[PDB]
Amino acid sequence: GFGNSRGGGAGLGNNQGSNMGGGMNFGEFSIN
Amino acid sequence: GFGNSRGGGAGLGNNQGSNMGGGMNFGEFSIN
Amino acid sequence: GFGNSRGGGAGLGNNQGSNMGGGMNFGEFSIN
Amino acid sequence: GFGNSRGGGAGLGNNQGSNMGGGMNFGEFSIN
Amino acid sequence: GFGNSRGGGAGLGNNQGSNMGGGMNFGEFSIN
Amino acid sequence: GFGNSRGGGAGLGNNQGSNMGGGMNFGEFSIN
Amino acid sequence: GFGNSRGGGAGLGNNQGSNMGGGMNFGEFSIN
Amino acid sequence: GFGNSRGGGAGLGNNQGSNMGGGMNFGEFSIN
Amino acid sequence: GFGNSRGGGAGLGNNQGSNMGGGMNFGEFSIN
Amino acid sequence: GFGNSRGGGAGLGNNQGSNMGGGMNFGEFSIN
Amino acid sequence: GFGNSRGGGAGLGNNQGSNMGGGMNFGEFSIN
Amino acid sequence: GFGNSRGGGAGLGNNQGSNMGGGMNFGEFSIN
Amino acid sequence: GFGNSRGGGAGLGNNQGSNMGGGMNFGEFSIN
Amino acid sequence: GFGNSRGGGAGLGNNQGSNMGGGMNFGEFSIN
Amino acid sequence: GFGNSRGGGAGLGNNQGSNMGGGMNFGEFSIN
Amino acid sequence: GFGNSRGGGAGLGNNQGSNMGGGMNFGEFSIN
Amino acid sequence: GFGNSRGGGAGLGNNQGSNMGGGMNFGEFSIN
Amino acid sequence: GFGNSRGGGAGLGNNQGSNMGGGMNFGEFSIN
Amino acid sequence: GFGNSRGGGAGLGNNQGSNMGGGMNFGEFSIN
Amino acid sequence: GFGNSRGGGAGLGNNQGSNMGGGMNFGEFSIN
Repeated sequence: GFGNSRGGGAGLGNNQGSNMGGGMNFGEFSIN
Repeated sequence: GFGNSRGGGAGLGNNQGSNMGGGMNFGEFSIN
Repeated sequence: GFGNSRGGGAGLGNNQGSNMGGGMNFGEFSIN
Repeated sequence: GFGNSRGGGAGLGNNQGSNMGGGMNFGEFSIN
Repeated sequence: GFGNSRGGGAGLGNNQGSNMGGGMNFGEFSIN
Repeated sequence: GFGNSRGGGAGLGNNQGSNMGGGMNFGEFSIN
Repeated sequence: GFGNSRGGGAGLGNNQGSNMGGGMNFGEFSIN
Repeated sequence: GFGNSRGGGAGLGNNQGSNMGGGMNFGEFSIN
Repeated sequence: GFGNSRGGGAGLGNNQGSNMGGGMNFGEFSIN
Repeated sequence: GFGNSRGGGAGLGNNQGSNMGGGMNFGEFSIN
Repeated sequence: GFGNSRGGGAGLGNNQGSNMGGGMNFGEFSIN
Repeated sequence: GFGNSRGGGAGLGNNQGSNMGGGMNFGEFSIN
Repeated sequence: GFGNSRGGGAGLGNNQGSNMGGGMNFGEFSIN
Repeated sequence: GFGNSRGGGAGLGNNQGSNMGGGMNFGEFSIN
Repeated sequence: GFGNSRGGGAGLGNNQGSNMGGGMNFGEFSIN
Repeated sequence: GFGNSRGGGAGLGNNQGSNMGGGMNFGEFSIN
Repeated sequence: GFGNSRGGGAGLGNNQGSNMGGGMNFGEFSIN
Repeated sequence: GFGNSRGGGAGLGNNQGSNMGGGMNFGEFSIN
Repeated sequence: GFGNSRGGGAGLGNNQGSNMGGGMNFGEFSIN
Repeated sequence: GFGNSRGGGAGLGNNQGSNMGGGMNFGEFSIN
């Protein structure tokens, strides 16, 4: 490939005043 | 490929004043 | 390909004052 | 291809004051 | 192809003051 | 199943400002 | 299952400002 | 299962400012 | 399981400013 | 399991400024 | 008000393979 | 107000393979 | 107010393979 | 206020393979 | 205020393989 | 002006794969 | 001005894979 | 000005894989 | 100015893999 | 100025793998 791009992963820009969790999978999970 | 783009992954721009979770899968899950 | 684009993944621009979760799959799930 | 585009994935622009979840699949699910 | 476009995926512009979920499939589901 | 979805449990944003008197049973259950 | 989702437990943002009197049973349970 | 998700337990942001009287049983349980 | 997720226990941000009277049982439990 | 996640115990940020009267049982437990 | 909703702002769900700009106002512009 | 919601701001869910800019106002502009 | 929500700001969920800028205002601009 | 939320600021979830800048204002600009 | 939240600032979740800068203001700029 | 916007300079994504021969003058300029 | 925006200079992603022959003048300039 | 923005100079990601022949003048300049 | 921004100089990620022949003048300059 | 920003000089990550022939003048300069 020359200059192409493939999106992946997980991202959260701004998280203000919140409860995040309680059984959460945030990210990239890969099995081969 | 020359300059093309393929979307993937997961992203959240702004999360303000919220509860996020309780059994949540946020991201990219791949199996081969 | 030269400059083409293929949409994928999942994205949420703005999430303000909400409950998001409770058994949610947010992202890209691929199996080969 | 030269400059063409193929839509895919899932996106939500603005989500304000809501409950989103409770058994929800939001994204791209592909199996080959 | 030269400059053509094929629509796909799923998108929601603005969602304000709502309950979205409870057994919902929002996105692109493909099997080959 | 592969990627389906099913709502369950208590719902989303129910009983909003609903003055009860009592005795109610709300959700997904079984009474013997 | 692979990547499906199911809501369960208590819901999302229920009973918002709901004046009760008592006795209620809320969620996913079983009473004997 | 591989990567699915299921809500459970108490919910998300429930009973917001809900004046109770008593006796309620909230969540995912069983009473004998 | 591989990478799934399940909510459980007490929830997220529940009972926000909720004047109780007493007697409530909240979470994921069992009463005999 | 490999890399999954499960919420448990008391929750996240519950009972925020909630005037109780007493008697409540909160979390993940069992009463005999 | 009790539970009502007023729509506003601007949101774009999915934008794939496009040129957006060149003198564009995208959002909410308010003067008092 | 009790539980109502007012939409505002600007959000873009997914932007893949594009040029965005060149004299663009994306957001909320308020003057009092 | 009790539990209401007002949308504002600017957020972009996913931006993959793009040029963003060249005279761009992305955010919240307020003058009093 | 009791539990309400006001959106603001600027956030970008995922930015992959891009040029961002060249005269860009990304954030919150306030004058009083 | 009791438990409310006001969004502000600027945040970028994931930035991979990019050029960011060349005359960029990323953050919060306030004058009183 | 307060918050308006005007496109200028070279455009967005022009001349995509356009075989020229020469001599062209492209943008916002003036030739004497 | 307060918070406006104007594109200028060379554009965004122009001339993508455009075989030239020569002589072109591209951008925002003036030739005497 | 207060917080405005203006693109300038060479652009963003221009001439991607563009076979030239020579002689071009690219950017924001003036030739006498 | 207070907090504005202006692109200038050479751009961002230009000429990616662009086979030249020679003679080009790139950036923000002036030739006499 | 107070806190503004201006790009200048050579750019960011330009000419990536660009086979030249010679003679080019790159950056922010002036030739007499």
